[PDB]
Amino acid sequence: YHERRGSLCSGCQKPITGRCITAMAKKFHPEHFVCAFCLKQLNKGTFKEQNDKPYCQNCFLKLFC
Ligand SMILES: [Zn+2]
Ligand SMILES: [Zn+2]
Repeated sequence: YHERRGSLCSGCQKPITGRCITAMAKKFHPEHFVCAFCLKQLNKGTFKEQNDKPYCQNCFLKLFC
């Protein structure tokens, strides 16, 4: 069986069995947590956020700078 809950991946509304990203309290499957700009892919390890949405540090560095 998985863990106790699994945390729903914001966007999937389904538990995250395995690694899990935690944004503004919103979770995301480590593969569904993408940049709210290019939507290519994203990781809390080095992402950024603006207007309440994720953005790769390179993106934020491109949008915010
Ligand atoms: Zn998901
Ligand atoms: Zn991006």
